[PDB]
Amino acid sequence: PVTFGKNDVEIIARETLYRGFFSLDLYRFRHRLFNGQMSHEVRREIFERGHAAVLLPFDPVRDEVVLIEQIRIAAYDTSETPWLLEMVAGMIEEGESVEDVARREAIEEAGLIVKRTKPVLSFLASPGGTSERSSIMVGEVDATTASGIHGLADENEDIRVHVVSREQAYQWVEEGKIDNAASVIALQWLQLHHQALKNEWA
Amino acid sequence: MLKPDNLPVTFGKNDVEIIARETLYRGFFSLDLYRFRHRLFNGQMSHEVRREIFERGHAAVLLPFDPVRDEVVLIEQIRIAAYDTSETPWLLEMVAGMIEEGESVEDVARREAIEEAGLIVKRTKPVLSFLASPGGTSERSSIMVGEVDATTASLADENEDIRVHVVSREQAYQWVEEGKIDNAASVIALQWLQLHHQALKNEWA
Ligand SMILES: Nc1ncnc2c1ncn2[C@@H]1O[C@H](COP(=O)(O)OP(=O)(O)OC[C@H]2O[C@@H](O)[C@H](O)[C@@H]2O)[C@@H](O)[C@H]1O
Ligand SMILES: Nc1ncnc2c1ncn2[C@@H]1O[C@H](COP(=O)(O)OP(=O)(O)OC[C@H]2O[C@@H](O)[C@H](O)[C@@H]2O)[C@@H](O)[C@H]1O
Repeated sequence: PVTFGKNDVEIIARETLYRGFFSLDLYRFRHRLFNGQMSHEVRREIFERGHAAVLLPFDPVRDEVVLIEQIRIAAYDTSETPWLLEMVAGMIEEGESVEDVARREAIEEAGLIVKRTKPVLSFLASPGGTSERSSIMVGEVDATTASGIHGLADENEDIRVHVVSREQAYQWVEEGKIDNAASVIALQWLQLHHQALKNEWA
Repeated sequence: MLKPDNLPVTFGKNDVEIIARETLYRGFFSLDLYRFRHRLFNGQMSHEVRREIFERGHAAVLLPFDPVRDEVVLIEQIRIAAYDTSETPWLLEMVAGMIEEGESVEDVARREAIEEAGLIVKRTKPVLSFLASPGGTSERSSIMVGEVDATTASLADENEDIRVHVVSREQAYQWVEEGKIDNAASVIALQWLQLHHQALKNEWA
């Protein structure tokens, strides 16, 4: 498939245009064109924010999924409401493993203790403007135990847990009611492998 | 008065107030800071919360599908941001382009099919619109399936920056499973296609 590699690109320099909580960097490079020749110098504004771990809580016995509801204002301008239905997720820090961030966030966000876990897919959200990569895991859970609303809330992570059938959640994806990349991808994956996973677990 | 719209979540836009958006950095792509308050599930109202959001516009995505030959037309192109976490910055993607003012998702998809892959799309069909990573970017991408004759492979206009690859639907999907195609729009598009190919082929028969 892909011909070219890292030796076919010369990164001239990287510069931080802005550095706050996240970073906005500028990549200046030259690369091979699809005719051999090397291009001129190209500039790219790249959003640097680290990488994420995602966990799809799936109850094989009940054939259910556990969703996380929390506000995401970046969704404001193009959605009817900023509050989205999502998967458990968290940023991967200094040498943490994807599985551990996923399992830890399952406790913090949904109050669930994941049992067996399995790798699904790893994707780049939008490779044209950000370096962010998200790695999905499917974790065996007991929907029956998820937490409820926090009396005293975490204001930068106020979550409401939703438990729904596997089919329901998938239909919402097709209907557009669930439309964040991690959820759409994980839920489509589940829809293509649910019987094999149900047979493997329990 | 008319009844309120239905929501699959607890709160709507009337439950959140945006104090302001200040520009942290300005370029054709910008990084802004949203300052806002919102109702909490416990029934109270939050203190000001601040978020850095990547403003980069929105994209139109086209999945080139030949239902008769059961093939898919991919596009190879360099994505430098994929560099630090990928074996090669050259990815296999879907036809895609930025949506401009007064342009529909379909018009962009159709225009992009021609200049990126030299394809002329016939019937189109909405697939899905998704938020790439809503916690830090506002970017929204709308996908469509474009009926195409895979034999119309092409050189295109941007053949020096983009190379087309015509493959079977099954090979495309197998590459998604193996991690050989891992960019969001392509993964979502191809999984949707693996779930609907028969109905779509019957429809476009
Ligand atoms: N970070 C950037 N900085 C400067 N120029 C850019 C950038 N991103 C794209 N461009 C330039 O513009 C051309 C394409 O611009 P767009 O219209 O934005 O289309 P595309 O780059 O393919 O973005 C669409 C697809 O990639 C994902 O990032 C996004 O989620 C969408 O699925 C490219 O050839 C490239 O040279
Ligand atoms: N835009 C932002 N600006 C400033 N602080 C932020 C922002 N986003 C998150 N934070 C801070 O970091 C914490 C979030 O940590 P994580 O749990 O790691 O982030 P998360 O919200 O889960 O975002 C990762 C998930 O959302 C998508 O953007 C991404 O694809 C991934 O699936 C929050 O408590 C908040 O204080």
